[PDB]
Amino acid sequence: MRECISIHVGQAGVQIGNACWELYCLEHGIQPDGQMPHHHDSFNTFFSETGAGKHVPRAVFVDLEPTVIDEVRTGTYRQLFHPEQLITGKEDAANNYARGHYTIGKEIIDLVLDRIRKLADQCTGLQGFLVFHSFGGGTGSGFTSLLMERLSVDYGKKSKLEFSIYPAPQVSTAVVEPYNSILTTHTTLEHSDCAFMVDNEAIYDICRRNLDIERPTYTNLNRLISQIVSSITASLRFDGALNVDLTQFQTNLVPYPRIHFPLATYAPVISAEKAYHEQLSVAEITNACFEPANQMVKCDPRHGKYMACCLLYRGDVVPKDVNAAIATIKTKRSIQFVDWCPTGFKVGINYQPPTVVPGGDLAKVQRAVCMLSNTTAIAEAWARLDHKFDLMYAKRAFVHWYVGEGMEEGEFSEAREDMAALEKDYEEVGVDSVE
Amino acid sequence: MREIVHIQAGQCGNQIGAKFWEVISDEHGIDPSGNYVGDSDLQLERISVYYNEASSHKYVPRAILVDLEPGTMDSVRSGAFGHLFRPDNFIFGQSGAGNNWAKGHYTEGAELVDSVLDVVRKECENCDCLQGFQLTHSLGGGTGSGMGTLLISKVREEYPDRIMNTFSVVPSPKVSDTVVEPYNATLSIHQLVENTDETYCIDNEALYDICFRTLKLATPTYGDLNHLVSATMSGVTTSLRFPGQLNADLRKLAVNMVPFPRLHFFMPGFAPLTARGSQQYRALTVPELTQQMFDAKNMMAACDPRHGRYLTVATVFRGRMSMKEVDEQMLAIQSKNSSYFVEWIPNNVKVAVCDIPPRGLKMSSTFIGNSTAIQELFKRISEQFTAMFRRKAFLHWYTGEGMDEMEFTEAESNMNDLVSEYQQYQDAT
Amino acid sequence: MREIVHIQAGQCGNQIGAKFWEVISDEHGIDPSGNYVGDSDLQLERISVYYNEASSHKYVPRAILVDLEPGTMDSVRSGAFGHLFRPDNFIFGQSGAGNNWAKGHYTEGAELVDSVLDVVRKECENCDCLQGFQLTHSLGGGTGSGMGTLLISKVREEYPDRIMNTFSVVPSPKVSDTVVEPYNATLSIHQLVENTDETYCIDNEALYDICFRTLKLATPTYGDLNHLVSATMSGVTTSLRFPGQLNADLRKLAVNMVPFPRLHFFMPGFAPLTARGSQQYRALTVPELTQQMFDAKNMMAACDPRHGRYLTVATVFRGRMSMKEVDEQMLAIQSKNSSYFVEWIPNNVKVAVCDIPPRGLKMSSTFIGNSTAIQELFKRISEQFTAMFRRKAFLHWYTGEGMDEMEFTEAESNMNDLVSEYQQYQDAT
Ligand SMILES: Nc1nc2c(ncn2[C@@H]2O[C@H](COP(=O)(O)OP(=O)(O)OP(=O)(O)O)[C@@H](O)[C@H]2O)c(=O)[nH]1
Ligand SMILES: Nc1nc2c(ncn2[C@@H]2O[C@H](COP(=O)(O)OP(=O)(O)OP(=O)(O)O)[C@@H](O)[C@H]2O)c(=O)[nH]1
Ligand SMILES: Nc1nc2c(ncn2[C@@H]2O[C@H](COP(=O)(O)OP(=O)(O)OP(=O)(O)O)[C@@H](O)[C@H]2O)c(=O)[nH]1
Ligand SMILES: [Mg+2]
Ligand SMILES: [Mg+2]
Ligand SMILES: [Mg+2]
Repeated sequence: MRECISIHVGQAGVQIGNACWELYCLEHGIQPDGQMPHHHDSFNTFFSETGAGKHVPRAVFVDLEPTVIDEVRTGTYRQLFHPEQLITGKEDAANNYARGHYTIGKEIIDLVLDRIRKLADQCTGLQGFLVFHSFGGGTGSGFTSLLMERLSVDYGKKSKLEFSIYPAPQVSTAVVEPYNSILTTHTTLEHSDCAFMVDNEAIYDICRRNLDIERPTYTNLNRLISQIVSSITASLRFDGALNVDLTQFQTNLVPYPRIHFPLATYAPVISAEKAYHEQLSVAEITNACFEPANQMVKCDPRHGKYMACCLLYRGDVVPKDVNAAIATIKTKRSIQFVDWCPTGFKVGINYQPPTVVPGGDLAKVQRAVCMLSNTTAIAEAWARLDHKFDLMYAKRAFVHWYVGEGMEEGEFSEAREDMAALEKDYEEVGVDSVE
Repeated sequence: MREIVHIQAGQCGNQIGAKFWEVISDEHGIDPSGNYVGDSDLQLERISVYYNEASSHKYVPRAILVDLEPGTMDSVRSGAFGHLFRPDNFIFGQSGAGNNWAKGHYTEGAELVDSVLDVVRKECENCDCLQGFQLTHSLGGGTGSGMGTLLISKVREEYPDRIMNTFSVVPSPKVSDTVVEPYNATLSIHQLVENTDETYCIDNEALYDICFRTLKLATPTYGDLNHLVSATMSGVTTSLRFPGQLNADLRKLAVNMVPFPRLHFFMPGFAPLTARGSQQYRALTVPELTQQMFDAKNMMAACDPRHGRYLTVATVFRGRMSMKEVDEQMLAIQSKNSSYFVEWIPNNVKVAVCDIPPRGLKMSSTFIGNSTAIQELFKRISEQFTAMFRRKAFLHWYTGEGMDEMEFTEAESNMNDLVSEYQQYQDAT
Repeated sequence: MREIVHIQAGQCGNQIGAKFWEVISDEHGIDPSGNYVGDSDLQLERISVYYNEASSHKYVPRAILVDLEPGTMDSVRSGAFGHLFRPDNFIFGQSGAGNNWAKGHYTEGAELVDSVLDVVRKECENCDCLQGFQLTHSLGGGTGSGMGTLLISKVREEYPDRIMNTFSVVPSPKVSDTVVEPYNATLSIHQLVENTDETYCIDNEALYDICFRTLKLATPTYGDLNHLVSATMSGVTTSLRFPGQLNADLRKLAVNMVPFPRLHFFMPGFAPLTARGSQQYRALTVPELTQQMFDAKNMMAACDPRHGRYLTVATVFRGRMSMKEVDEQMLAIQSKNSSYFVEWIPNNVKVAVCDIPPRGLKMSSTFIGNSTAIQELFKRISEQFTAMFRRKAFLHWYTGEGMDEMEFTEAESNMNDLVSEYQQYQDAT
């Protein structure tokens, strides 16, 4: 009945989605090849049903280079995906925003829109789009800004959820990141309803400290982020004592149209040996998720204020001690809310405990809390990233690649003043209001 | 898909390439006869990028070997690894350029440049997407430098919307192989900085020192020398030949490392470099690899980085690791060595990781640094060229075959401009 | 059904025909003794077009070998492959024409034509349903050119409602075999234009270059030179000799190709041509086949198409392909090379596909292009003939055996008119 389609662009989107879609097939008890060895619909929201017993996902894998899609085609999850939907280009954008948004990205945007239209007409009650795109890449940043323009015009007013990968302050794999991030934010600031952010190093501290892991491959990092991705859409696919659907997050976490940049968090996240020496009660996973060191973005909450929050419990959860736990949390003076939001908590309970994939770093837990915080503390990260952009742009470094691929110098000025307006507003509303 | 054309000019390019296709063949499991004898299927997933599928599962490299003299091809054709090249590609002239620019760009080059260019257009019509051209040549010879520049200007006309890399062998500051080096090199650079996207400058004495102290070899011939430069040259490409956690390609490297159109001269480097005997006393792990590349000793260009500052840096890892250990060290390198990096490029480290290790090694790395210390190399060459030109020495045989006085004036006028901006940006605030 | 008559004149015709009937015998699985030894019944499906059924399952060709000088015939009779011809067909005169038109049209033309016309009539009556005539001759000799014109005329009043194909070896620009070429050529061409349907002009030195360059043969003799021209000639006919997916016949070629009565001079070409050693490094595929055909180098007539425009073009494939690949590639050729095609015939590509591949090849093709590059061939011949005639050289021995000056004046006037109309239609809007 209720439908949402998932778009994976760039290498980040395809690699994350390989693990994200690896977990849904386990929650719904479907084999990788579509067969079968709570169950009574449920899967209609993600897994479209073919006449036979096989289910195929509603995914659209699009990339400009074929190096990573071929891994998916030849991977273990080969018979699952619909072969047509795996759209490949020929060469990537080479970490150039101009290439993947003007010259080469334009030549393939019509093909992906064709499969979007065919997938939407096949469904009935479409609600919105889930986009898993990075920020520093070429086909994950420039190409996805084009898709927002194409999707928004076709479908007027639908929730557009994005699961970004926020560029790290100290960790940086690309050299031209400040040019890509500033450009992609200025254009998606108006076509996005809420954009969850994740920092790559933030999981590394979490994986080193809490997980007690010295082998943090990208598989281990990607396994952990997918748990947040699945549990946000956990109420759509499963019944719950206080159900929350995708439309609530738009009206519960977005006080202003521009300030729609929350950040994710998961709890409990502990190892297998440490599982024995922990009681794992509701009163502590609420405390664990609110601790500063468990946040999944490299920004400390103590320097800022929580604009709004959202918790999504699941499993053996009673709505009483959950009420009590937030009661003490609000009383505690470590965390401070904004004055004009007397109530700043939204809760959702579900009866299905989260599952654990075989061989995962995490341990099986009967309860789980996934916290999405819209906070002022993310404003510090914007100002820093803006500092890098004006430093590089001062010398006009790397500019010649962009201007030679279909941009003018005047465009770079407009994206700069736009981020100035967003940053000043992010703190102007966060300061006390007189009277 | 994303095929690239490999061009060899001069004796060095043919000699480097003769051993370059050695390492490429082992990576793809290719017998010297030309038939696949490998085991893993992953090798054939992207085999068309370099090799060309043919009848009865035979593979033919996409190579164009050209020299103005027949003294080079006699070795490759008659010698081993010569039964798999296509004989149409074996282009050769009659008389060598004789260490003269004029006899390779004006008089003798024009006769044979039409034959090779027609092969280039014919070369990969079967090839369906050009990714770029790969050129290996020398900056000291006549045919390697003279017609090699002639090809670059002509090829650029036919494929303007394409990127190419030239893996040149820049001259030495201690021992000079040929007497008229500065006339040949400076005339080449005045044309290279206009029709190329990036250039990998490589020395020889720096390769001699590395093969002497680090590898513990007292008598390294040219066979043991070219093996070191083949691995670096194969390291840059292997990003798009094999799958990796964070992939890269030829187009990706050009964007990160060419901040300005004229500042596109790089300096490579490889690690680990350990002797066979002393390989049991070291633990193969990421910690030493990042430290190994960033010291002045293990650098393939004889220019000490301590007199300059890195502008941008690559680290194209291989093998298997965790990107955390990679970026934990790039953090340690950045913090402890922050005095050797330019201020007005934040986070100037580009890292890519592959999944296929090199042969007989758990992990390895390739370092490419668009450092400012090159400015001291061009300063020396422009110093040698100046001393020779006022005396008009060796010049009576350059104007006698096409050139004149005015051409030499502009080449040096442009070259001092290049070293001016290569330093004015370093001291720019 | 649709039987074809093959006529040979001059030394060239007998030598070309000797290689011709060699190819056909292998194609139809015919032993040199004349008995069927092959396996497939597909060859027997249409065997009466060339061969003739006889007693005890013997097969004899429908060929009429005839030449004034006897010297050629003792070679074909005493040599191999002479046990299957018809002894009545072995017509020969007493003395050669001596490179004279007059001795080939008035003196010895009288008595020999009456004898050869008799065998034609007997051969025609034996035939079930005549399709056309095939004449192979040269425009430089005396007997082949002089008598062949007489035979073409005498046949013409006899069978008005028929077609014929003349595969003539047109003289070369670079090298000339005989001193008095232009007198025989100009007279011969004037008569042929009057009373012939189509004509496939073929050069010698152009096929000399192809054998030396492409096939890389050091010593190209007449054995190898005539072998290549036979394969083109066998390819043209095999459309109706063998079944195919898009069949064609001699009638189809004549109408598709000849837009005007006076413009019927074609230029053939064959592909693939690969050496014995270099066949393993090439992929036998339709892309390279069409590309190999459509370049000036692989053309059997010494006229570069780049100076002119293709009026109409044919392409008779062989083997097994896809019509998609065939016609997709004709689109790629037409779009890329559109500047070289006449504007006022659209879609000027005729394609036919057979099913039986040529011997020892996966697939092949034959290209017949009625172009405007012949205008440079006729212009040169007219220039050579003009200068020689104005001083009245060698004329006393054409006037002394029947002709006079009025024939020479009218032949030159007609040839000037033909090249005038040929050019005026190329430059039409
Ligand atoms: N969490 C996570 N992040 C990744 C992963 N792979 C790459 N990234 C991020 O992606 C960024 C690189 O940009 P990408 O979007 O991957 O570039 P791309 O997808 O190859 O597209 P192009 O830029 O056009 O080549 C890096 O900064 C990484 O932080 C992954 O497996 N997991
Ligand atoms: N790395 C490496 N460099 C070489 C090798 N052989 C020669 N060189 C370099 O190449 C230069 C020789 O000039 P070439 O470009 O080879 O000249 P050539 O190809 O012989 O043609 P001419 O200039 O006409 O003589 C010398 O300065 C050497 O430094 C080699 O085997 N390995
Ligand atoms: N393709 C090809 N052409 C040939 C060959 N032999 C001769 N020719 C050409 O044929 C011409 C010879 O003239 P012919 O008509 O054969 O003269 P002939 O048969 O000796 O008798 P006469 O005309 O009386 O001299 C020469 O100009 C050659 O160019 C051959 O073996 N192959
Ligand atoms: Mg990419
Ligand atoms: Mg040489
Ligand atoms: Mg004769």
